Amino acid sequence: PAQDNSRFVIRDRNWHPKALTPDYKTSIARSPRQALVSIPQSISETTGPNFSHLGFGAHDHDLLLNFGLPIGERIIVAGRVVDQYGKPVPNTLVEMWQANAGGRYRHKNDRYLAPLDPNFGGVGRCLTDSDGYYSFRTIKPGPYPWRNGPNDWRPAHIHFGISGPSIATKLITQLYFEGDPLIPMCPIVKSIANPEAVQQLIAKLDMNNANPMDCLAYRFDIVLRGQRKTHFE
Amino acid sequence: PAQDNSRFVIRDRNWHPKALTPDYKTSIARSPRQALVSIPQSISETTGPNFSHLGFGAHDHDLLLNFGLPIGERIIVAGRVVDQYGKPVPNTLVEMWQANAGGRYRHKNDRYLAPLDPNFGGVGRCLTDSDGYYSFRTIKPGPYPWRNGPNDWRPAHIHFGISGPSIATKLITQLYFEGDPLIPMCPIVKSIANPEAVQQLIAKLDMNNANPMDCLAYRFDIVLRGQRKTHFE
Amino acid sequence: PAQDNSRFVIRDRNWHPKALTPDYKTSIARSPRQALVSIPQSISETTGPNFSHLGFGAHDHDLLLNFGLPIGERIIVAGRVVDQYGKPVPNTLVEMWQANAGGRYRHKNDRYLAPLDPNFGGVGRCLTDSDGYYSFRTIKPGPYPWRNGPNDWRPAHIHFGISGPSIATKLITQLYFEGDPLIPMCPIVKSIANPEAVQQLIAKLDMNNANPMDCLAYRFDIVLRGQRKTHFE
Amino acid sequence: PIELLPETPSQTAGPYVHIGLALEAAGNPTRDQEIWNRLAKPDAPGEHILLLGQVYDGNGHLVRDSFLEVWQADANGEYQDAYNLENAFNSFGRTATTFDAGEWTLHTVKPGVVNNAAGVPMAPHINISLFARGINIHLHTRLYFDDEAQANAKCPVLNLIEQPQRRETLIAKRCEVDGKTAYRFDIRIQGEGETVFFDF
Amino acid sequence: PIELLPETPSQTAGPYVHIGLALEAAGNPTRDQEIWNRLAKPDAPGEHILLLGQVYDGNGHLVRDSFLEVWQADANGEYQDAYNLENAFNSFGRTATTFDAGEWTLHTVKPGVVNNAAGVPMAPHINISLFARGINIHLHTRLYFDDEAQANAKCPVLNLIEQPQRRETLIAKRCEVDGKTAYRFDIRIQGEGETVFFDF
Amino acid sequence: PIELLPETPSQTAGPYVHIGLALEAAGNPTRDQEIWNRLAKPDAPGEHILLLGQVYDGNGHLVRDSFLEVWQADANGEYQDAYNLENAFNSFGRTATTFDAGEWTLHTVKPGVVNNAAGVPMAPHINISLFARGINIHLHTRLYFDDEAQANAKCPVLNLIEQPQRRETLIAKRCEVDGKTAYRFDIRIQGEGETVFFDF
Amino acid sequence: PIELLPETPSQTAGPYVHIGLALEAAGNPTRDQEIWNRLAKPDAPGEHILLLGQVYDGNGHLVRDSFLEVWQADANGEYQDAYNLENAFNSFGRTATTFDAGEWTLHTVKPGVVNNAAGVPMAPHINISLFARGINIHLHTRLYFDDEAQANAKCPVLNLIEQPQRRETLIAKRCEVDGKTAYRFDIRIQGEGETVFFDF
Ligand SMILES: O=C(O)c1cc[n+]([O-])c(O)c1
Ligand SMILES: O=C(O)c1cc[n+]([O-])c(O)c1
Ligand SMILES: O=C(O)c1cc[n+]([O-])c(O)c1
Ligand SMILES: O=C(O)c1cc[n+]([O-])c(O)c1
Ligand SMILES: [Fe+3]
Ligand SMILES: [Fe+3]
Ligand SMILES: [Fe+3]
Ligand SMILES: [Fe+3]
Repeated sequence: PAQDNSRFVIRDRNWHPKALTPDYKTSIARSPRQALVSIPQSISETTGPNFSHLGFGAHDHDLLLNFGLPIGERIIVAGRVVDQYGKPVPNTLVEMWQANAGGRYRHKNDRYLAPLDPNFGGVGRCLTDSDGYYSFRTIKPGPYPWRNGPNDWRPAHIHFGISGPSIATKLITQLYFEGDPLIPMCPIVKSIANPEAVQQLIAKLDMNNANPMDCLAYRFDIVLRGQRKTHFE
Repeated sequence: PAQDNSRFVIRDRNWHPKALTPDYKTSIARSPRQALVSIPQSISETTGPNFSHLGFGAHDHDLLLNFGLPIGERIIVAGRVVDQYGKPVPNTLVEMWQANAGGRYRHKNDRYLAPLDPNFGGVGRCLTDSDGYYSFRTIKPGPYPWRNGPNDWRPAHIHFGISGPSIATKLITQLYFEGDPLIPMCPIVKSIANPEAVQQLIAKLDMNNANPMDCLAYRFDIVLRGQRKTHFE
Repeated sequence: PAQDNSRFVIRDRNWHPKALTPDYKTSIARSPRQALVSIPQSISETTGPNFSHLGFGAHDHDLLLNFGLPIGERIIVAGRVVDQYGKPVPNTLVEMWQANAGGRYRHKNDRYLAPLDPNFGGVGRCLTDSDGYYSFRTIKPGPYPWRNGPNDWRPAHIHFGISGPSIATKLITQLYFEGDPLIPMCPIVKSIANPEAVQQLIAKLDMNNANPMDCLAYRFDIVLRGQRKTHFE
Repeated sequence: PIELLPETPSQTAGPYVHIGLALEAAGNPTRDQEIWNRLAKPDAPGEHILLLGQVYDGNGHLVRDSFLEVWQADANGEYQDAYNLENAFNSFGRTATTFDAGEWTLHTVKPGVVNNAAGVPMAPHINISLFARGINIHLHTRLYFDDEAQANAKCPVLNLIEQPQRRETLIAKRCEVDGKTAYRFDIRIQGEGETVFFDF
Repeated sequence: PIELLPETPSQTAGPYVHIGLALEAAGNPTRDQEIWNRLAKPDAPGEHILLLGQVYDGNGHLVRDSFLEVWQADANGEYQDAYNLENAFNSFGRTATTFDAGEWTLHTVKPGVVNNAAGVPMAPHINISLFARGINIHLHTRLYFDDEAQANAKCPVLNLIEQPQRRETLIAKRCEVDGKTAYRFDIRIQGEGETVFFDF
Repeated sequence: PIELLPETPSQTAGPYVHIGLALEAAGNPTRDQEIWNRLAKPDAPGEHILLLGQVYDGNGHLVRDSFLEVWQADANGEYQDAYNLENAFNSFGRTATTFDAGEWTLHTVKPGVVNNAAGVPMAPHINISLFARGINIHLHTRLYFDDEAQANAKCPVLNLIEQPQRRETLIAKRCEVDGKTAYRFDIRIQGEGETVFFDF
Repeated sequence: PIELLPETPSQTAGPYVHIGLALEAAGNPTRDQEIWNRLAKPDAPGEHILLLGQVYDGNGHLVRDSFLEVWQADANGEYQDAYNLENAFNSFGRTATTFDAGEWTLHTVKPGVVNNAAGVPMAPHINISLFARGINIHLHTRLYFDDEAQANAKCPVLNLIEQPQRRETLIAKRCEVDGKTAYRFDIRIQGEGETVFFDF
């Protein structure tokens, strides 16, 4: 079984978005009013599932083939998963989901008038390698209008979920594309108070990773809570 | 018939791109080596066709309907045509052409591996109104790899052609999208030496013109050579 | 035999000197007028020779001993060869040639009036180690007059040739010495448009690697094209 | 002071979370292997239980787009981290609330006891992470069982909750679903009877 | 000094110009009304002629993706600016070179004489704008006729070209295509026999 | 965007390049092991050939201080990267032009066919890098054989050169030297008949 | 992005708003023509009704210094924008709550049906803007009638409110005052039963 041999750097709750961020409407009624109760780390929190044995399909990470070819800007999204100490996070589960080129999601509840792409699903999963590297191949999603304010549009973005070594490191985030003018206008993006934190969410154009005459590439590194050994406990 | 009653501000050939811009390969062999011969304006140059009577179709300016619905980011591209003096250019012909959401053009010669969109043609034309306003509805084109350097990608762009009042004002240009990180890397964009001139080519996000829950909008104004009356000739 | 497993980052032809740089007189007739033709990387370009079995003599990298003692400033030139990703390039061939303490080459065609040094040849070779490190022992070359403009002087320099993993990485360059006032006046140096690029060609004094009461040292690191594994091809 | 690299900021999971982490619910085709709500196979040691609940917002309305992740010890109080569909029991699972009634369910076994870092036993518990649209950063909670009153009273974690009335929000109520042992654990995100959520 | 608003910079038309300005060539369906290469209808006054040419790059190779716009006076030396497909004659037209042989053609009438701003007559001429990939800003030229030698010699515009040998680049050579009057006007963009291009 | 460390900038090899890379030519004593112009030992398999050529500047004058490096597959379409003076065949070699007549020579075998990244076979070819004073960054080119017309016509590489006339600048002309198979490959750096140079 | 001139920022109407917009209420002499609470002249067509209600703060206390403005269609589903004291019906009116009991009243007619931008009919409704001290920017809401359940169930507007329970806060309850048809519409600004407020 898993064992309690690690401690994780305490989360900085002023870096992450706060629970109540009124401009993002839904958060009003979906935010606790009582303070979170701080508890010491134990095996319950310092352990988590290892996905090394899940049976991954051949195109689990290739959105171009996992669902013709989809219409849109062919891109590769690649990056590394490291911890706060700069240490790679090997054999970790990276899952992603996004809209199509037009901003339509392949989900029951999506009523946006832009059409579905017959050759596009929107889901990918990849286990990072020994160096903490992951990569996916997909199409760049389009902006998506949503019922927040009367004229609110989400910047193009890809939803990401990363497991890490324990339930303590587990994270759900969103990637944004370098230069998108909608970024600074999004109430969800703005849930994050430090402009410096926002920058961590922006995937950078990566010409070095692009496939000439084929597809472009974006670089997106993810930092998980720092893992240290217990001492003097 | 047309009459010689106007003079046009002389073009600033240092503002426009030069003929020979070696990084853009094709220009090497397609640029004159002899100096352009300056000639005085006459009726031949100060006149041009009026397109007021061309028979425009109902969806000539609506790329969403002029060719299902196309897949991609629904946008409205609108703006005004003025001259150097700030004077509107009414009843002028604005024509445009672009790639699909994936960067594929509907042209014989286009071999890019991204697929054609069955519901997308790529051509639009609009006559400006009394105030010099034009508008089109389309999908935002994707970046397009081309055989220039080994890894050259055109920023997403829409080709524009504007008639103006004479053959003297006639212009062919390209619109780029605000924030696109490929802009500063394009050898065609870089044919233009003044960074200030480059900015004139960038369409700005226009939230005020957007159709909530429907489509976004980009603003792109075009400035044609200034028209003055002849004096003391 | 060799295998097509890598891709090399496309070269930045605006970083390196361009072919035609008129102040460097000889480039006028020895530069192509047609644009280079871009081709996709194949096994032909992504492979190259491995010099690990070349039979190097014991003093191949020691110009003080490979040809009495040479007259001149005894120095060690050492550094490391890395790729653009900052990864060492082990067992790669580094070759160098240079003039004597007086600016005279041991070459037929050299008629400069400064005499040859009976104990100095001016050639060396070294295979980088596991860490990408190389080192030579020589004497500091003197500036050399050349028939470019009427009073042109090459700054003291050492010519370098580096193989790397493929013919795609192979490079020829020159090393310049920290603070030499001739650097900024040289037309060959000036062939490099970016002053930041010039800086990479300057060897820095390195007191740490010096042999007290014996010889000084200069550090010269070399960066070859970034190597990456192929993906989604 | 020393500063490490900043952790990547959290973002809400959004309303379409299902297309990525709960394919079936999304109404999409699933892959060969998927992480779902069945932690134990019938032949797994321990007391087989069914967990079920609803999630309420601050207005008393059901959150029908919520997504939950669970982490628990097996019946012998051991955390089985090597996730595998062949396993009789997996320590990890996922569930979501129905767009209809809005109830999540999980098929598992009552977890054994585990000790905190100071060597003190904790009452049997299931660790839960809640994700949904409107939730900027996932909420952490624990599910304890009303039938473990004695252990619950001595839990070093439960005891950290200052007000005893607040501790009760963490206790699942034992019941039976189609004459099978079940425990109901409703989560109140905000307001009256608001569930305790932790920071660790 | 006084500075006005800067004019929008030119950009090459690119290789796909046809999809936008020459639909047929693009290999695409055309609209009801299109601006093409037939300036005059059979019943139009004037001497009906066929114009044809090729465009060469600096290496002596055909530019098969070129796009051209023409502006000329009718037979009475008048500029007909009200473009209409019903017109017997339109002063404006468009043509392009074939991806095969790479020859453009235009069906028109020999233009009448027009006076410059100083009241001096100009030799009959067709104004041409050339666009293509590799051309940053369109090139301006004029087409004069070899059979108008007397008028050509007195042209105030032709006379502005310092070297007489250069003037010859602007003269179309009269010929016959299927026993019909035609004039060939080849454009050399760069090099030997490079065509004069104007700035106005 | 992501910016990597910049690559060290190229510099001309200069006029004295032989001192370092062509010891004999410089008229200096060589070392025990030198990389030279004989890729194949007389007993190497394949069709043994002799390559020779001149290099011309933009004025048509011979370039007598040029240095060349070659990379080619063996007769089996194989790249032999482990360089060793003992091998019967080496994929890599070096040559330079004479300060006299100014002609380089190489002794090798005709290369077998290799496939490009897409799996399409390329015509037999020798990759060449040219260095010399006045050349800031070395020039890349390929040598094809005129007796492989069939293959040359289908090469994915030759086929990337827009103009057919330019493809011809890469074809070596078969001949015979002392009843020995030879191919002459002249390089014109600039101007009329200028050789195709690559970027990769 | 394109930035337009910013709109002048809103400010609370303050406690003395009546001096400017409800002269009588302020207990001041009015002018010849005043915009008040009687939209329809007793002889106006349609079903004449009387509207009344209270406004409560977050503590459940009456808001006695509030000012309201209404916009509604006439009985034919028509907006009568040309305001005139002579018309039998005016689409616009003003009301305010009593410094005593604190109840507002309006005398009008039940509005006819109007279609939204998409062409779908909305249930009969009265648009309301609420102003008062403590209210920085006025609040928008709509008044629906409980006797039009059928229509209300299909309103595209009511249907935009996620939660059904919240839709109910917009429905006025039919009654009778002196054998006159009346509908009571209480506004709860904050808390329990808080009214739905719009942004448009
Ligand atoms: O929280 C939401 O409402 C929301 C809507 C749409 N998208 O795309 C999201 O990512 C989040
Ligand atoms: O000049 C070109 O080659 C070129 C290629 C592709 N696009 O899209 C352009 O606009 C221009
Ligand atoms: O290119 C040349 O002419 C030149 C002359 C002398 N040195 O020393 C060089 O390095 C280059
Ligand atoms: O909101 C208030 O209490 C207030 C009081 C007095 N004045 O003058 C205002 O304008 C507002
Ligand atoms: Fe989303
Ligand atoms: Fe284009
Ligand atoms: Fe030198
Ligand atoms: Fe006041």
